Amino acid sequence: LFNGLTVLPPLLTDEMIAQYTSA
Amino acid sequence: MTKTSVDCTMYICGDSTECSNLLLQYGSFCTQLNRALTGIAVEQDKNTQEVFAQVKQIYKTPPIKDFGGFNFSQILPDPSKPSKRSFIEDLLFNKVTLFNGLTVLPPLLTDEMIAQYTSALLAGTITSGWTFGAGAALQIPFAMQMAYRFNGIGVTQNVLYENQKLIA
Amino acid sequence: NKCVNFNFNGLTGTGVLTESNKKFLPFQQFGRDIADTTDAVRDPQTLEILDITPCSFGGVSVITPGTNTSNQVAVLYQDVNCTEV
Amino acid sequence: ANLAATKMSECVLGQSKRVDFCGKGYHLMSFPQSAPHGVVFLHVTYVPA
Amino acid sequence: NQFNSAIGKIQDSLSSTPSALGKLQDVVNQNAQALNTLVKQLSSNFGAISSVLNDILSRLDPPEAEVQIDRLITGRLQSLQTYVTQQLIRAAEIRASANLAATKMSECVLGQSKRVDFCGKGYHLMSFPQSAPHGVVFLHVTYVPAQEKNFTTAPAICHDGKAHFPREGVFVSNGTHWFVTQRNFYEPQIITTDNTFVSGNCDVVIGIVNNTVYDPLQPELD
Amino acid sequence: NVFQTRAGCLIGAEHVNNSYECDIPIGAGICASYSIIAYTMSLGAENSVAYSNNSIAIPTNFTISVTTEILPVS
Ligand SMILES: *[C@@H]1O[C@H](CO)[C@@H](O)[C@H](O)[C@H]1NC(C)=O
Ligand SMILES: *[C@@H]1O[C@H](CO)[C@@H](O)[C@H](O)[C@H]1NC(C)=O
Ligand SMILES: *[C@@H]1O[C@H](CO)[C@@H](O)[C@H](O)[C@H]1NC(C)=O
Ligand SMILES: *[C@@H]1O[C@H](CO)[C@@H](O)[C@H](O)[C@H]1NC(C)=O
Ligand SMILES: *[C@@H]1O[C@H](CO)[C@@H](O)[C@H](O)[C@H]1NC(C)=O
Ligand SMILES: *[C@@H]1O[C@H](CO)[C@@H](O)[C@H](O)[C@H]1NC(C)=O
Ligand SMILES: *[C@@H]1O[C@H](CO)[C@@H](O)[C@H](O)[C@H]1NC(C)=O
Ligand SMILES: *[C@@H]1O[C@H](CO)[C@@H](O)[C@H](O)[C@H]1NC(C)=O
Repeated sequence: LFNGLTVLPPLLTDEMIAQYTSA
Repeated sequence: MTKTSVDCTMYICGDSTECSNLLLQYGSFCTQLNRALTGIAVEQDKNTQEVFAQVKQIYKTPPIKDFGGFNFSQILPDPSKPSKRSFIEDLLFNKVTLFNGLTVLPPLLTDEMIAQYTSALLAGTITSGWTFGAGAALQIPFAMQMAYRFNGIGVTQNVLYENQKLIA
Repeated sequence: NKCVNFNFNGLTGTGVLTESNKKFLPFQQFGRDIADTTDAVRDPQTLEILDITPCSFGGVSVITPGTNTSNQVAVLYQDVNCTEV
Repeated sequence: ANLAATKMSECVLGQSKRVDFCGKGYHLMSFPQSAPHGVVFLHVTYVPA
Repeated sequence: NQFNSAIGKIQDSLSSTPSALGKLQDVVNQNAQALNTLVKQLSSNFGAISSVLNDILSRLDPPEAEVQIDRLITGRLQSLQTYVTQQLIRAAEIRASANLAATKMSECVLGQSKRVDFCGKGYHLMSFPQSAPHGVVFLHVTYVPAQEKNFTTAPAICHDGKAHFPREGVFVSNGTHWFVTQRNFYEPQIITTDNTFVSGNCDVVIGIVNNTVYDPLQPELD
Repeated sequence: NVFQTRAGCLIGAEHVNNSYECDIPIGAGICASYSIIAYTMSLGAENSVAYSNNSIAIPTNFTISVTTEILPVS
């Protein structure tokens, strides 16, 4: 890798993508 | 696609410093546009590059054209060097009939490149068919490679060998 | 801890300002991070360093199971402390 | 361009069972052939009779 | 041994390799330019007198201030919908790449694909997906044969006045005699009647030769 | 030293006789590298097939190659 503009956090956190990948 | 080059501002007004005040006093939209057109240009350098830089190996055919008695004068690179393009590609080139501070860049890969990229490609095909996409171009008479092809469909070699003279 | 309109020794702005631990150069007064957004200023009375912070805000989204299940609804304060209600 | 790269990968650099992805008919083969701003594949395909 | 040596080799490269991922780094640099330009617009005149309406309000009257704001607000209404157009042409390129990646996993991870170079270049084996902060990468496993070595072939052989053709195989000779290996390894066994098939005589082929085909059928006699 | 080209006029970098793999793409196939000088992209390496109507070569070994195919997702 503010002003009244922001960015949402990813819906699927790396922990999800990790055990989706593990399965 | 044509890769452009743009002298944005001078189009936008053309030789007025007063303008340039008004434009920097308008912002940098022409700048975003230039980034867009550089992104285009790289995208299609890359497009062409994945289109034809598919082999890391320049194949040449032998001086011996023996692919089963076939004649290939009009479709292969012409030893006379008319850009070593086929007479078919000679038509394809003939068959396309075409300033102000705006100009267009010339294609990154000149037809001479695309021609012997295609020539290496086509050598790899005729000697291998499918192996050079899986690795190196491996010799084959091309009678047994269509043999393996019919095996892929589940049919013998002898059908081709029974009429392979017809079939040619 | 208040979004407020401030005019400090002729320097005027609006937003929520808090303390900053930053140290400006002795001549240096007020600070903007990248994007030219002010982040801290040197006090007009005391020339100490005070953090300029964004006028708090948030989204407003309303959450439903649809009418015909219910007239019930959940509500979200958006990246915002619900202390600010 | 992605579609053409896939086309050559499957018809020129390999033998494809895809139907009509390398032209219509029983697949044999395809010869690429460049253009001033393009490339064309000369698709070879089998028709029983 | 070679499977795990190759994994270690991806290990050591990827801990050392630069410019391998550079593309997702570009995409974040690339969104980041987008919004940084958007900001540096909002502090921009767009042809207005100032970049700040607040000073206008504190020093000017309703009519002139509001016309200046009209031109200011027109400038920002492009800059926004331009940004939105930027983003949804990014998102179109993403959605294409995402269909392509879903197909990639369907065919390489969830199945064995004959597609050439669709699961990386080489003879297909296998692919291990491996996620990223904003992406996923497939560790594609593919087969490369080695030690090519040149022999002569024959489609069939003239025997019993017959061309006995390979049921599934090829006939090669080392220098003097005639083994049946498969097409894409040297996996030889001996040319025999039970591993090649007859269809017709040998009086038409080009490239056939005379020789015998072993048949394990007399020794049944004794 | 000085050269005028398609893409314009390049100076201080030697237009050469050789051709190696592209490092600094200029255009019309024309790249640059090592002091650093302008030269023509090399297409690859030139190999001839042992074409015989009556011969084949098949490998007696193989490897287990593993590769990473990198794709954008989100
Ligand atoms: C401002 O002036 C008063 C008057 O003497 C003084 O006591 C005070 O310390 C001054 N402010 C600062 C920050 O020193
Ligand atoms: C909700 O839907 C059901 C059918 O699924 C219907 O029978 C019912 O009338 C609906 N409720 C209202 C208030 O319309
Ligand atoms: C506001 O919310 C943030 C989010 O974690 C928290 O860290 C902080 O302590 C909260 N402050 C107050 C005053 O509620
Ligand atoms: C090739 O032919 C020889 C006899 O010339 C045969 O005995 C042998 O099994 C084959 N292999 C080698 C390496 O000679
Ligand atoms: C095969 O045998 C026949 C009859 O013995 C003969 O006419 C023919 O020339 C032979 N061909 C070869 C290649 O030995
Ligand atoms: C035939 O085999 C030997 C094996 O090393 C090789 O050197 C030779 O080049 C091969 N034939 C051709 C045409 O390359
Ligand atoms: C096969 O190759 C040999 C020499 O390599 C040649 O004499 C013969 O004519 C070829 N076969 C045919 C049918 O041309
Ligand atoms: C293949 O290469 C390896 C590399 O050391 C070697 O050990 C092996 O004997 C070779 N032959 C085969 C058939 O694997």
